[PDB]
Amino acid sequence: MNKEILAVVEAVSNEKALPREKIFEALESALATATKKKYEQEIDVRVQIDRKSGDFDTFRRWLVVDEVTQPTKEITLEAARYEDESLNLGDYVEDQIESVTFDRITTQTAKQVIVQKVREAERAMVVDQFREHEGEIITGVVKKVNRDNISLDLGNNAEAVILREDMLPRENFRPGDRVRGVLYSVRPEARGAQLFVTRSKPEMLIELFRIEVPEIGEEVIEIKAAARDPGSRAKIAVKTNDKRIDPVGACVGMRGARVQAVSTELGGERIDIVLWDDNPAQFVINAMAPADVASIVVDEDKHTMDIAVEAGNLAQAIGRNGQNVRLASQLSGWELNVMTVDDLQAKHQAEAHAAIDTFTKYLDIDEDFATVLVEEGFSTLEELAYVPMKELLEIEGLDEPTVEALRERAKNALATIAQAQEESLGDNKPADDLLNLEGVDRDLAFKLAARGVCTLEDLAEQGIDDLADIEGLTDEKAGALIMAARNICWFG
Amino acid sequence: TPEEKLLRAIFGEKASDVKDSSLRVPNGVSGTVIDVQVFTRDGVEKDKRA
Amino acid sequence: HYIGDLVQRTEVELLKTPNLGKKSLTEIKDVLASRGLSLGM
Repeated sequence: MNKEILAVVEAVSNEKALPREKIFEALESALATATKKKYEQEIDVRVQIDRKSGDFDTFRRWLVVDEVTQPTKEITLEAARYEDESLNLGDYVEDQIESVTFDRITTQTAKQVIVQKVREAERAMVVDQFREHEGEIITGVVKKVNRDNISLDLGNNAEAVILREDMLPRENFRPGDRVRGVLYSVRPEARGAQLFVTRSKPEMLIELFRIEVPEIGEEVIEIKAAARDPGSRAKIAVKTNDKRIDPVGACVGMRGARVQAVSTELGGERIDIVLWDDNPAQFVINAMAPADVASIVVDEDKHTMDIAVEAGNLAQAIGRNGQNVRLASQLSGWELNVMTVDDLQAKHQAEAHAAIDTFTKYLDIDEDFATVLVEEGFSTLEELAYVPMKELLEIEGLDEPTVEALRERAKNALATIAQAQEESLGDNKPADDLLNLEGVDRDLAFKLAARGVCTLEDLAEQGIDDLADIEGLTDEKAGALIMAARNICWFG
Repeated sequence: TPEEKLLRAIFGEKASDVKDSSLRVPNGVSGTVIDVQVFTRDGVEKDKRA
Repeated sequence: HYIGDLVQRTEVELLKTPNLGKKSLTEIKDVLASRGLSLGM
């Protein structure tokens, strides 16, 4: 009984990483609340449990305060110091009170307070205690399978959840099955499942490789990127700083044994392992494996890459439903356009012809001179308008006067487009008319003006129904713009 | 829900996980209790009403 | 739905409604006035 009380408190601390002191403070508060419930008159109670015997004394607590608002629970500092001169503001004055008999009522109150720290909070405590598992591949037993989630038991009253999106598409779990997964998020749902576990996200692949490949766990090989189509195919990019180690060979292992162990845990998912390169073009060539790349053209401004392949390799480069190009694009971060060598040449010829037509039309130059500008790498009027004068002067046959004239023509061509944007659309002239209505860009102002709504007054006179057919204008956005127009025209 | 393993700290006994319930009686009849008999097998502690 | 709902709304509230122009607001006032009712009762 005496030692049993202390042993029980220690068992609560061990159950869900709690403290003997924190368990006692809570039992004291539980017993105070149980005694206050029994007491008809609501009076503050202070319970103190002896930490060696498990015996407990109950008081009529009197919160020492400066100004008494509740005479049944509060006492003035002057009155408290009349009984004990050592008391300060915030201390408690006591009164010999009969301790509540520990019936199954108090037992239910106190054990629930202890369960609030050793059952619900035990879930959160165990997740935190296992700092490695929180982030790495925790192992759980399937407790319950629902339509939308799987509840895992991790032990120690910790429950985790795998959501339907967090499962592999072909996995079928039964109650009692053992499941591995990455703990990717810890929230605050102590009562229930605060732990979120994934098998579908890329982190599951990374951590499986960390466990199966010692050289990744020892930080000798680094995984730089991972792209994944869960239960079908993945790509990982690996780098090493040690020139004596082949990072691809280390991740594959003897006869593919390591990559096959990871693939088997992922339900037969195909894993491609590629060498990370610091050159984006070389890295994309590696990411496109097993398809052979013939040439790459990089568009840095659009963050896109055109990949030419032999006509025989086109189907392999795209992959089933575009899976290979999509995984390569997700792994590189680049948008990847896969075409034949013939199609790439036809695209470049069409772009060169469109650039020549644009330059001939807007710069008042001959086709021969427009061709020289495109051969020197100029494709846009913006490049010609803004590029450093030194690069334009490196072109054979350009003098400083001709470069200045070409730049002035390029800027004026753009100023002619800006004049239309200002008036015809609504960037300056109609910005204070058709686009005055708050929630209308230059494009919307021109769409309004195409319906005969040319002024802020014309917009204030419209109904939502009159504007409902304008592409990009929702009824709510139409209503907001009409009200903004009315506020300016009728209430300004 | 309230783990009755921490009972040793509060209640005592051992573990009150056993369903606590007081034998309550059914309905259909009113009345007035006129006479109560209590018989005790010898050796058992007589309570205060016996 | 009812005339009693319409009569409680203010003119400023009706102008916030979708597809409600100044012309339709004047029509509603003229019709309510023909029945001896006003907006905002």
